[PDB]
This record gives sequence, C-alpha cells and structure tokens, in this order.
Amino acid sequence: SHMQLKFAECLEKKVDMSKVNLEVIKPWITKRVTEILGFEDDVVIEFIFNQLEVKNPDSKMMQINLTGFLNGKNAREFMGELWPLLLSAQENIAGIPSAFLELKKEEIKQR
Repeated sequence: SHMQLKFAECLEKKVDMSKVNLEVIKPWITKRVTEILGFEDDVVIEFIFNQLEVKNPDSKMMQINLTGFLNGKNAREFMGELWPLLLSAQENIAGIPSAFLELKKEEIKQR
C-alpha cells in the first residue's frame, strides 16, 4: 500500500472482468485519469490496468492508488463512475457498458 485512505461504498458492488470488458474502459479510465489531472499518467493507469487485468479487482486498491495521484475526491468520483461502468458492462454480453452502447464517440489516444 502506497497511501491508505477512505473510499466509497458503491466500490463494494464488486465486478467481474471475466464477464465485462475492461479494455473498453482502458480509454475511459485512461481518459478519466488523464482528464482528472490533465496529463496521461502511468502509475495510476497501470494500477487500474493491472487491477483490471484480473477477474476480481480491488476497488479499494484502485481508489487508494488513485488517491495517491488524484486529489482524493476525484478518486471517489472516478471509481464511482468506472466501478459502476463495469456493473452495467457485466450486465451486457460483450461486456460493454451502456455508456458506449447508447452514446458513441471516437477513440483518441497518443503516445
């Protein structure tokens, strides 16, 4: 643990990457984390990516790790937006959240 702190409750909704696609959240998370500060991180991204690379990520560690870079409040809001994103994704078939199903947008990404 890099930095201990408090998290949200919705983070206790658990998830299942084996059911939902995390890759579809890579740009969402990467964009979120990037937008959170304004620049493309890596340590925070890796944390989510590495964590989202499992079948059962620890939102606690996610928010805890995020808080290590974020302001702390953004971590709670971020997790309460991505954690739920998977919740809906895990409810899909392709493991995609309605955020992408309904809405739609290009995929921006740079080095």
